[PDB]
Amino acid sequence: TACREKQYLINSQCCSLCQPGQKLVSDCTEFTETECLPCGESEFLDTWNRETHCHQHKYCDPNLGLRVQQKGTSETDTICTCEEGWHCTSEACESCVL
Amino acid sequence: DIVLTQSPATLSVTPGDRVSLSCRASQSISDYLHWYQQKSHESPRLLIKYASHSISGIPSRFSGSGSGSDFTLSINSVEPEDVGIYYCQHGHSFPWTFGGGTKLEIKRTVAAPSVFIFPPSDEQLKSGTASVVCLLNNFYPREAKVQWKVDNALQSGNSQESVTEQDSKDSTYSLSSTLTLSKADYEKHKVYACEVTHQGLSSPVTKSFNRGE
Amino acid sequence: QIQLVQSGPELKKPGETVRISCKASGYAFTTTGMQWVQEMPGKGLKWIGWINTHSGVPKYVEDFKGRFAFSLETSANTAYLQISNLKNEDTATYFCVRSGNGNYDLAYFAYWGQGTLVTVSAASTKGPSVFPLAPSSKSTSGGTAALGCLVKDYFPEPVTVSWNSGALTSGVHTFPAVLQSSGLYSLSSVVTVPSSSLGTQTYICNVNHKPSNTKVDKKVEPK
Repeated sequence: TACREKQYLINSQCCSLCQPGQKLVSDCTEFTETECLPCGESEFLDTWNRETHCHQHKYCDPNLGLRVQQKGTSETDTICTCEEGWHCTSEACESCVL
Repeated sequence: DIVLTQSPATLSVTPGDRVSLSCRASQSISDYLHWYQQKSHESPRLLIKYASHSISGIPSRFSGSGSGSDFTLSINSVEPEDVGIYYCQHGHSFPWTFGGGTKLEIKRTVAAPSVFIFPPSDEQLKSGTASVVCLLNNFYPREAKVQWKVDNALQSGNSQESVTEQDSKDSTYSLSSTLTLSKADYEKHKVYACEVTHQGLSSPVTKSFNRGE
Repeated sequence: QIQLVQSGPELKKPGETVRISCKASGYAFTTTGMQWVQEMPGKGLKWIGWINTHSGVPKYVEDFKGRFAFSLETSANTAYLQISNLKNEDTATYFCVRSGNGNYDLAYFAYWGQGTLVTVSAASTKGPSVFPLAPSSKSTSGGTAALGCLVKDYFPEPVTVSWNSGALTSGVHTFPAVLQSSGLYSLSSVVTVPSSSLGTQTYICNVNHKPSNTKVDKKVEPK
């Protein structure tokens, strides 16, 4: 049993998690550490994860008038800015208004 | 459901060449793309994981590239063994789909078939059926013509051909044509011949036998 | 290393059932979830879905759901797949697959089984008749003597043809089978040896038709 945090992945034994930006590809063995490969194009993971697939970045729909503040990394999502003429509807940032 | 379009459908290549087998998805599948090699009479073999990542045991030649919608499996220095069907398969959302396959055909110099004629067995005959076999061993290209003749009579529509796959060593095909008769029809004639007509042949080859000799 | 051994080839009449086994070895059976693939004669590959080798909970791909079903015997390191109310469209080769190393999704199939061919037919099994395709001794093409076996009138596919109990390997050509009018199959296995050996070396073809429990050994032989 047991398992130290940010490592805690336990299945017969204690494996480590994936650093944010990496996703799981193979479990660990009695004598092999976890797999983890870095998140693909358009994808990210901000957690020490035991996840198969990363998530797609936020988008920022221009049909709703959204710019991009920070183009997301494999570690952080895309920071969704609002139009350079329009104010954001709610504390970052789904609907935009005048 | 994702659609993995593998074009070209087939690709004839000489050895030593650089090769680039393509795969294009309907949606963007990010980096969730995998490559499989399936040789004849063998299960598939995983070559590439997550578009670019190398598999333990896969020859150095194979390497993959790509992101989102367009991906490419590249064979650096195509070998005669690399003759097979190549599949791409995704991971980015249930269910998982494979692709077309791109049949890789190794190119080689002309080669003439070795021709052989086999009379029907002592025992196959005690049954009541006569099967006469014509073997065309190790040749190139695949296209070849076999005509059977019984007492110089041109036989038509009583023989079946089956061709092998391209050899993993010498890039050649092989064929078996089998003329089938009643034991009665067999015993009623004497000269059995197959006339092979290949590009590697200057003049058609006619291997034959006379029954009861 | 890690190995996936499957069940023998089956033949079933339409509307019946069939179960294919898969015996995983070389790893901890419960650590890695088992998956299944369907290879269509000639055509492409379709992922049937997967099973959790720990919870036993399966995820089936929609088309396959309802007729196909994953079952496992942990104690034996054997996963199964049983096809209910067999349709003619189900005549295919079935593969059990593994990898990655977890009991999750993971689309990369690093380990494959040998395949299990299921034949859906109203026809019954017929054992092959093996016949010698005798060598000439006198007639030599490329300085080589050709000899073989005729694996006549058998059903269903497939047949295992080896030479000299696996010893003779190169220069062998086991042809693709041909289904005749009679509804039965027939193929020939040929091997090109040097003409000198026709006296000294004794050649044997080992034929095996698992669906009719037929195992034959013909002695080839010239004249």
